[PDB]
Amino acid sequence: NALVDILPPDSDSSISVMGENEKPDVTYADVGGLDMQKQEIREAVELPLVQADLYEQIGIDPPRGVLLYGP
Amino acid sequence: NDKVRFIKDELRLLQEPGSYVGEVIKIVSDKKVLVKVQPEGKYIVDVAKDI
Amino acid sequence: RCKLKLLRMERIKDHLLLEEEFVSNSEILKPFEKKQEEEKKQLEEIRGNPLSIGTLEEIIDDDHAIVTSPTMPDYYVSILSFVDKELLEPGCSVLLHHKTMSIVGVLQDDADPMVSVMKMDKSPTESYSDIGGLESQIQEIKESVELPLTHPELYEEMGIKPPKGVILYGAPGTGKTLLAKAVANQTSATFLRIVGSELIQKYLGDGPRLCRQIFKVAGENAPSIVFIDEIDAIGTKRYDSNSGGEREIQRTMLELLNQLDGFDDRGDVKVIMATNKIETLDPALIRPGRIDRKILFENPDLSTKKKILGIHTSKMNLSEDVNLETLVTTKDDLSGADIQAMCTEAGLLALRERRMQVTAEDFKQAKERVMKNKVEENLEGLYL
Amino acid sequence: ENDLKDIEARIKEKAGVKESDTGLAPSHLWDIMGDRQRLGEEHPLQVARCTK
Ligand SMILES: Nc1ncnc2c1ncn2[C@@H]1O[C@H](COP(=O)(O)OP(=O)(O)OP(=O)(O)O)[C@@H](O)[C@H]1O
Ligand SMILES: [Mg+2]
Repeated sequence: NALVDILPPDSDSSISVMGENEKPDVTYADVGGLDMQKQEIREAVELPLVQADLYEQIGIDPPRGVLLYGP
Repeated sequence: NDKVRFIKDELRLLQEPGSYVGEVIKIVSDKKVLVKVQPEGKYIVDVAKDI
Repeated sequence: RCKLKLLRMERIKDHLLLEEEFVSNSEILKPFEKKQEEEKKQLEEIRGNPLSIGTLEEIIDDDHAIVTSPTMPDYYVSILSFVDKELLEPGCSVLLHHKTMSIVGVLQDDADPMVSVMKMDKSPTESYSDIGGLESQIQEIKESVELPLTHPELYEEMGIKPPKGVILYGAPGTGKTLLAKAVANQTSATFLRIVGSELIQKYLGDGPRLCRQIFKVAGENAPSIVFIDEIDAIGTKRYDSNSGGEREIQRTMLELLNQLDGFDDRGDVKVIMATNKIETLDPALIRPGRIDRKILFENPDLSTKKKILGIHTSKMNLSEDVNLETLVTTKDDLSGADIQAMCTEAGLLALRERRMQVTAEDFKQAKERVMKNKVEENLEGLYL
Repeated sequence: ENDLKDIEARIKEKAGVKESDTGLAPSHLWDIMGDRQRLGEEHPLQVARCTK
């Protein structure tokens, strides 16, 4: 009962990635309408992945979590 | 020498039986303390000199 | 003023008391006497080092018990039996020995998150006759609540059962809630206080279980006073309708009948109930023969508010411009919480100018703001 | 007034808080039958229940 080694973050996963060992199955073409909401989901997801710093340079508060609600 | 000998005494620390974080519900003036171990239950047990 | 003399005398004897205690404990609480040295040798022989906690389910009459530990494993324990076999009982927390589990002893005195709610977290700092005025029917609450504790003598002359219980009712502003806490000051009996919106829970069946507790605690103190604040709040309040509803209300009333008296025959609990809705209750508690005298209080009249206002303005710095009797004159049979509110707002106007003297203007302008709350809490204004 | 407030807490702290424990004066010897219950296995029992 002592700390004898440390483990990397990568190892000791709940389950390994599905996005650089598999590829999502549904594309954006299989979505029809909700075009107003499509302008928003590329604001919510896509822009913080390619570069977070666009927001910083404006100085506008980032979006954090994504809530999807609906019936 | 400093480097090689720190390892051997440190073995004692590594080969210790258990630790167990507790919290004092209350003292007793019988020079024991009521301690609730957090994963486990309650034990009334004697103290050391530091405290 | 010149209450100095008191503070000195009390403080001085406390200083000596602290001294005596400290010195008494150290080196002249002799651990060198044979009655202390020989006692601990053979006490520790069976008393631990770690003393595994149990919870006592049941005893067996052979000097044994069956414990269930909070840790897990049950044990069929014996009893060292210098803690007096007939002195412990289910629900107690027990000291077991760490070689083989024997009841070394028994802890007494517990606390729960359910008696945390009851117990007092203050001691009143406003004592009696800060409810002064309306004092002509304070004689049926100082001769059935205070007195049998103060003199059992007078109730020996008549013999039979003493007075138990009072219910206070009237319009609000007759001081009921603090009156309960002020007769408690005098008697020096354990004063529990429980609000009646905590006897309504958003879960079902566990309501009666909370209420059943409250009087068992109280009888354990040989004298207690239990104040239920707003016992009209168990007959108007509900959460959701699938774990509250009529049923939750209904059960708790029935429970409180057994607690007030029923079969139990517990110790002395004086009960104080303040209510003003006295028709949402069982017709088995508001009968005389349980709650003996019922007390009515009426709005304070012209002469009574003269009594009330000298209570509140003694804390104020009065000017010679201040006329107390004209503040009384205008109102017609209205609440004594109003008088308390006008004095608070008078010190707020005095603070608005920044001056810790309270002037006549502040009372006389605050009066009208108070009266605007009666004459536009009903937007009809002058009756139509 | 404030000296009074300070000294009550001091008296309380120095007296100490303790946990009451039951006794028995007609037991001045309890390790005439305490020693038998102690130190070997004669046994305190893991309680069970017959299911079949
Ligand atoms: N008749 C009165 N005389 C003096 N003070 C009063 C009177 N009525 C109420 N008060 C004061 O009002 C404050 C709160 O009153 P309390 O809560 O004790 O009364 P209540 O009658 O139960 O109802 P409410 O709180 O609705 O007025 C306290 O400062 C109390 O001293
Ligand atoms: Mg009220």
